[PDB]
This record gives sequence, C-alpha cells and structure tokens, in this order.
Amino acid sequence: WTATSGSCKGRCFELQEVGPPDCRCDNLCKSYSSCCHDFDELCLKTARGWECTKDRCGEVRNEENACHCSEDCLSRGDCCTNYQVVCKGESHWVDDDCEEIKVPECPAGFVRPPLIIFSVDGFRASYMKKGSKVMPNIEKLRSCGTHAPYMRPVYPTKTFPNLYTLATGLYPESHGIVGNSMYDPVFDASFHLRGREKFNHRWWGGQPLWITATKQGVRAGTFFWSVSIPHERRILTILQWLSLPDNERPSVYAFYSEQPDFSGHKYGPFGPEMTNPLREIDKTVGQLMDGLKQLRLHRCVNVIFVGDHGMEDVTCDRTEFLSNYLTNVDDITLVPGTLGRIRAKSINNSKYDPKTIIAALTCKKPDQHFKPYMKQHLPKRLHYANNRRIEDIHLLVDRRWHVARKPLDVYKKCFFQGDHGFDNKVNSMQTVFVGYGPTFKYRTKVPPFENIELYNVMCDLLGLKPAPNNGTHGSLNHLLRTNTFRPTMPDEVSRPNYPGIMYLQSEFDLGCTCDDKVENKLEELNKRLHTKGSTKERHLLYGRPAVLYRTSYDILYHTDFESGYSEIFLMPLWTSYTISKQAEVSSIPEHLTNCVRPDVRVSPGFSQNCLAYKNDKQMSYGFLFPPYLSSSPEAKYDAFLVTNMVPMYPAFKRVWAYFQRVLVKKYASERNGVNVISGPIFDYNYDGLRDTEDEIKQYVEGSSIPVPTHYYSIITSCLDFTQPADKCDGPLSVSSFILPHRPDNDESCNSSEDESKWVEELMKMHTARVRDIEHLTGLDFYRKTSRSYSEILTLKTYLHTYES
Ligand SMILES: *[C@@H]1O[C@H](CO)[C@@H](O[C@@H]2O[C@H](CO)[C@@H](O[C@@H]3O[C@H](CO[C@H]4O[C@H](CO)[C@@H](O)[C@H](O[C@H]5O[C@H](CO)[C@@H](O)[C@H](O)[C@@H]5O[C@H]5O[C@H](CO)[C@@H](O)[C@H](O)[C@@H]5O)[C@@H]4O)[C@@H](O)[C@H](O[C@H]4O[C@H](CO)[C@@H](O)[C@H](O)[C@@H]4O[C@H]4O[C@H](CO)[C@@H](O)[C@H](O)[C@@H]4O)[C@@H]3O)[C@H](O)[C@H]2NC(C)=O)[C@H](O)[C@H]1NC(C)=O
Ligand SMILES: O=C(/C=C/c1ccc(OC(F)(F)F)cc1)N1CC[C@@H]2CN(C(=O)[C@@H]3CCc4[nH]nnc4C3)C[C@@H]2CC1
Ligand SMILES: [Ca+2]
Ligand code: NA
Ligand SMILES: [Zn+2]
Repeated sequence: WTATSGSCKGRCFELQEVGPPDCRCDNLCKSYSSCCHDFDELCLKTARGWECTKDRCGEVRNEENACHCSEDCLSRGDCCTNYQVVCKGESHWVDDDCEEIKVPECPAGFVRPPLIIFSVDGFRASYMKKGSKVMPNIEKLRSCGTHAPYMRPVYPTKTFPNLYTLATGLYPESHGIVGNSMYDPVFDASFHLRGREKFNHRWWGGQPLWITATKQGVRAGTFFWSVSIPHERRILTILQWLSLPDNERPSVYAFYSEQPDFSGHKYGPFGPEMTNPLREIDKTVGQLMDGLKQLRLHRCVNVIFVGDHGMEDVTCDRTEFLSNYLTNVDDITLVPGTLGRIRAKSINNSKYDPKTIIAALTCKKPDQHFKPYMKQHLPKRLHYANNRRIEDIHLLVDRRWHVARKPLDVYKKCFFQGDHGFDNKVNSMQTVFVGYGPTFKYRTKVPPFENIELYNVMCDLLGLKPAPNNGTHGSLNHLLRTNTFRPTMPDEVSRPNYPGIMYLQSEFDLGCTCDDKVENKLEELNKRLHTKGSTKERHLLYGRPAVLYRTSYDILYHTDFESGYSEIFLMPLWTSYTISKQAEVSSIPEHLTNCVRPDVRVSPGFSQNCLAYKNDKQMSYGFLFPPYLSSSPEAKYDAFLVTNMVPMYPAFKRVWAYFQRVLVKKYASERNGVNVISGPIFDYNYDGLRDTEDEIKQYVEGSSIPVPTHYYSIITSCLDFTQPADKCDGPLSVSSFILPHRPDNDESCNSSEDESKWVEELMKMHTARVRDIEHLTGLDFYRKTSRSYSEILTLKTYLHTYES
C-alpha cells in the first residue's frame, strides 16, 4: 500500500530513499507504482519541448515549461541544453576542436572531478566504426579521449548480469545475478525481468559502485531510471543535480539508455531501422555535453560511455527443440533462448537422471547448434558454475541460434531479428568503452579488456577503495593520465627446497622399469652443472613462479626444463621450458616406450609409483615436459623421471600428446620460440580457486596420487617476433589454456577423427587468461621481467580469443 496523497512539491527526483507507505518522487517511483499523485504534473513537465528557439530567448520564466530559456535559467540550473547556443551565440560542444585536458578545470567548490557513466544497452562494438558517420558526439568522445576497439562482456551476455558486473567488478556467479530469469532453490523463489521479486535485496550480492561511494562519504546520484521517463528529462535531472550546493551535490552519476537494444531485437544488429536509434543516442550525448559546457563542466567531468553487450542476428527459424532429442521432455524445466539451463520439473520425480539427459543431447545431429555441459565442465574462462542459481546442466548455444523445449513455445507463447546471451568471446556480443575527461588519457587507443575491470577504475576516478572484486587492480592503469593505483607484487609464502642427490636406486620400490642402464669427466661435469641449474636462464625466462600459499615443494633442474615439484600432491605445480624456432621434434625411441625412472633427489615416500597406474584400469599417465622435445638422446632420459609424470585418462592423452608433439613446435615456428609453463589444476568444487588437499574427490586407484580436474599451459613469446622468445627486449605476447581432464572426448563431436581435425578447436574453446590460472593454482607468474608491473598485470588479464 502507498498513501499516494502526499506531494512531490519541491521533491522532484529527490535522492533520499523514502519508505512505505509515504509516496515517492524518485527516478524509480514509476516502476514501483509508488509516485505521489502530482509527480507527472510537477516532475515530468513536457510543455514546449526540450529545445530553446530564438523567440524564447529572454522569455519570462514560466514554471510549466519542460526547460527554460529565461535569463535566470543558468542560476536556477534548468536551461534547455541548447540555451547558450541559441540565445547566447555559443557553439555546440561537438563543433569545438578537441583540446587536451591536461588538468581539471572545475568551478569553485568542486572537491573532485565528477564521474558520469553513460550506459547503453545492446550497443555492439562495431557500431563505433560502422555508425560513426551518424554519431558525431560519440565519435568526438572516442577520438579525443581514451577508447578500446571493444570491451568484453561477462557470460551470459544478458542485460542484468552485465550491468551488475559493471557496477560490482564481480562475475555473475559471485554477484548472484546469473540470468535475467532465475530460480533460487534455497529461497524457493523465482526472479523475473518483470514483477516484484527482483526488488528483494537478497538477490543482489557484492557491493555496487553507488554503495561503495556512499559508505566512503562520496555522494551518488540515483543510477536507475523508469522506462517512461524520457531521455531528455534524465539528462536535465543530472544537470540539475550538478547545480546543487556543494554539500548536497553528488559526485557520481549514471544515465541509462534502452536503445539500441530495443530496436536491435526487432530489426537485427544492422537492420536499416538501426540508423535512427544511433542518431537519437548521439543527440542525447550532445545534450549532455552541451549542458556540461553551460555549467563550465565540460573540462572537469570524467565521462564513461559504456555498453553492456552486443547483438547478433537471430530468427525463429533458427531454433533447436529439445523435443527432437529427449523422450521425456515434460519431465524437465528449460530456461530457453541464447543459452539453456535445465533442471528437473518436479523434485519428487525419482526417475530424473542428468546423465541420461546429457547423453541424449550429445552429438545427436550432424549440424547440431548447441552443446550440453555439466556446469563444472564449461570453459573455465566463463566463470559460470559456483552459484546454486546456475542449474547443473547447461547448453552452450551457437551464435545466431536459440534453443527451446517444444515448437509450441516459439509460436504459441517471426517476432524478432536480434538477440544476445551467447559465449562472451563471440564477436557479435562485444560492446563499447570510451573514457573522456581530465583523468583519462588524450587521443589514446587501449587494447580490448573485460568489463570486470571497470569497477576498480571507477573507484580510482572517485578516490574510493574498491570492495573485493574480480578485476586485477592496476591492469587498466594505462587508460589513466593520473589517479593510477600502484600495486605491489604479492609476497611469496612458501620457499622451495633445492634437493641434491640423496637416494640410491634400490631404495625405490615403485614397480617402474626403464631400459636406461647404458653408458667420462668431460660430459659428467656438464650433466652435474645442468642438475644444479646451469641451463635455468634459458628455460625459466621470467623468474620462478611464486607459491602464494603454505606448502612443501622442491625446485628440480634439468637440461631441458625446470619444475617446482609438490611433495604434497606428488607432482609438479609447474614445469617450465623454452623451445626455440630451430628446435627439432623427435620420437620416443622403441626401447623407452614404457620407461619411468626414479628421481634420486626425491624420496620414495614423496614419489608416484607405476603399480598404481597398472592397477587403475581407467587411468594412464603423461609427462609435463614432453619427451618429443628433448634437446638430445641423453637429455631425453630426464623427461621419463617419475617427478615429470602426471595422471591422465587415455582419452585425454590423445589431446595432450598432440599438443606436445605437434602444436608446441608449430607455435615455436610461428612465434619465433616459445616459453611454456605447464601444470595440473585441482578444482573439484568448481569455485575457480585452487583446491586444498581435503577437497580432492578422486585419486589414482589405491594411492594418494590426486587426479587433476584440468591441465594448463601458459605460452609466452616476444611481442616483436623478430626477436626470439629467449632474447626479448620489450613487451611480451601470451596465450594460455585450461583443458578439462576428462575421461572421454564427448565434448568434441569429431573426436573419432585424427587429432589434426579436432584437438586445436578444443584448446581454443578452453583459452584462458594467466590470471585464471593464478586463481586456480595459487601461483604468481612473471615475477622477474624488465617490464613495469602494471604492464605485466595487463598481460596476465589478456585472453587470446581466436575470433578474426
Ligand atoms: C571473485 O571475487 C570475489 C570477491 O572477492 C570472490 O568471492 C569471495 O570468495 C571467498 C572464498 O570463496 C569468500 O569468502 C568466504 O566468506 C564467507 C562469509 O561470506 C559472507 O560474507 C561476505 C562479506 O560481506 C559476503 O560477500 C558473502 O556473500 C556471498 O553470499 C551471499 C549468499 O548468502 C550472496 O548474496 C553473495 O552474492 C555471495 O555469494 C557468493 O559467494 C558465496 C561464498 O561466500 C557462494 O556460496 C555463492 O555461490 C556466491 O558465489 C557472504 O554473505 C566465510 O564464511 C567463508 O569462510 C569459510 O571458509 C574459511 C576457510 O578460510 C573458514 O575460516 C570458515 O570455517 C568457513 O567455513 C565454514 O563454512 C563452510 C561452508 O558452509 C563449512 O563447510 C565449514 O564447515 C565452515 O562452517 C569464506 O571466507 C567470499 O564470500 C567471496 N565474496 C563474494 C562477494 O562472493 C571470488 O572468489 C572471486 N572469484 C575468482 C574466480 O577469483
Ligand atoms: O536505469 C537502468 C540502469 C542504469 C545503470 C547505470 C549504470 C550502470 O553501470 C554502472 F553501475 F557501472 F554504473 C548500470 C546500470 N535500468 C536498467 C536496470 C533496471 C533496474 N530496475 C529496477 O527496478 C532495480 C531492480 C533491482 C533493485 N533493487 N533495489 N532497487 C532496485 C531497482 C529496472 C531497470 C531500470 C532501468
Ligand atoms: Ca576449488
Ligand atoms: Na567425441
Ligand atoms: Zn536485449
């Protein structure tokens, strides 16, 4: 109940929250149906429109008018945005040449440059170039300020998950808005786009920018706008708030536009109808900048122009139906569209089985346009699993497609030509970032980056300490002229042991064998030097990774590779080696096919054993440093050490052997040498974070050898590929992957074919940032380079996407 009998007199767009049942006058009162009876008359005036004309100049103030052209309007802070152009001979902001803003030029009484976030729904990255002719205001912001060619959204590339990731710095799995539609099984409640459940504070987690600002004494405009409030009125409200007395005036503001998303859904991303919504957005930008110029704020305010996600061509005829796959379609609930999420229709149904559902959805039709996954098996780069609101079964839908339960859902619910939601590396889903103002750089292009990183920068722009989030603070310092945040490297927590030769061969009883008993002060001093680290500068190019948690581990050196061997997990945490462009690939000689060799630096009690692999009928083993890339026949023996061995399913060994035998050499050819760091990952609770020993759900049968959920590699070379990876003077280039360690290749529908037709495609799907690996392993890479630390942080957030 709302006692709508109160009044909005002197309260239009008030900032304080006012509680039930007293009526409201704020920018969301419409959406709640709680506005005072006179909100429309007083607060949403429309009379005479939004623009001054010659004859209104100097007019007698008439308070009924939407905006004013009277002489007192500047002091009242309510002129039409074009007042000074029409009535005082001024230019539009867009018509002025851009001039570097070296220092803020703010009016008396401004304690910091204000931040205005101009957010646009459905604004596809390629609109910046393709619509540039019809968007002169936005084009001036882009060209004169700091811009990226695109900004990567979070998955799913839906509206509320991305707007709230913008506000919080968090993955949707952490902030809790994992879809526009959700079911929370603990609340037993459904969240929808439409209706009242979404207003409940229990859905939204983390700490959004407006709350961070308020807790730290920086005042915030109300960021959200009811749909029926016209954009002109939104702009005028922001400009009015900017004329408040100093102690009342917010320092951070947001504008939101439902366009171009609204028309994009109707007409597709490049429909000819799309020009007009782009023109309209640009005019709104021009209104704001003109108004800032009137307030003498256009060289004081930092403006961010930022989108949530792109838009793809999608029509009704490109829908897959689950009724074409499942016998029992009525036993499931599907969340449909550009992603699918499946759960049981009734919790009392004991004949529900996720395994039979996944199997019935796996590689069933040759052209099949979605792929099913248990959520723990989704590419780790999506970070889309650790929340009870994400259903166990997920369908990753191909771009341009939908999934639905039954055909009647599509016609008895084409209506549309565009949609979004797909995998966040898809080019059509990319969106925009421009920053303009005294704190941003001048005419500067920055590489693409992820929207999770923006919250830290917005905190930096406002002098705020960010709440804990998933950005990597300092990774975007290159966007800023000042206010940079100068991080320090984490301290290493565990220091390694450096074992020498301490065990005789006969102390081991591992059940391993090797035909190695074939055999010189010349070559012996040499191999002793190798075991003490004499080649370590070649293979460990950026320093040893730091172990950021408490553990017990050994550094082991060899001719061709170096490793940090965990005595707790009985295998390396990391293995580092460099492969030059000139390096040669060799076979595993026939006498060495099954060779495993005890490591005399490491005790039997801290070693794996071959008997456990013989007895485990599901598990085989592979090696981290590949025997194919040995520098010489004699060095090859080091690759068969028990301390280089890791547990691998035979299906996974197909993937790993092709990567090691074929791909590493290909990368070394193409990139002029590569440095590789490989290793295991254990993430059994799918939280994106390194497991502790007591979280491990599976061991090699009969043993304490833990089975990895994933294997990673980080592959680094010189950005200037005219220099070899091992003699690089400048910035680096990196690509990485986190491959799921699965006992089948059901994910790859073409896997019965030769690895050359499917392995690299799998690896590309499981592309990762170095930072993703850091979280999953508790390691910190690139500790010793000649690069600035902020540049290294940017390198660790890079994602190699393989989109063209
Ligand atoms: C991306 O960045 C974010 C932010 O930095 C990272 O998330 C953090 O990760 C931490 C580890 O997973 C986690 O720390 C835990 O906090 C627990 C208290 O949590 C509450 O308080 C905080 C602070 O205000 C609050 O933010 C939390 O909010 C969560 O939960 C509510 C739902 O109630 C949501 O609205 C909200 O969105 C958020 O949910 C998300 O996180 C939770 C986990 O907290 C998930 O369950 C959700 O699915 C969702 O993703 C909370 O309200 C604290 O209790 C934990 O301590 C346990 O473990 C330690 C070991 O050190 C030990 O001291 C304790 O014994 C304790 O164990 C006990 O609980 C066990 C489980 O019940 C039980 O088995 C034991 O027997 C014990 O009783 C822990 O320190 C932190 O909460 C989140 N923060 C956020 C905002 O999510 C994220 O990791 C980053 N991602 C990547 C990939 O890097
Ligand atoms: O105006 C906006 C969006 C503004 C915006 C600005 C900046 C930004 O990025 C930044 F954060 F980085 F700046 C992100 C979003 N929208 C989109 C979001 C929803 C929220 N809503 C509700 O009704 C809310 C639902 C949830 C909720 N909980 N308490 N009040 C509310 C209102 C209807 C709808 C209003 C129109
Ligand atoms: Ca984990
Ligand atoms: Na397959
Ligand atoms: Zn949309």
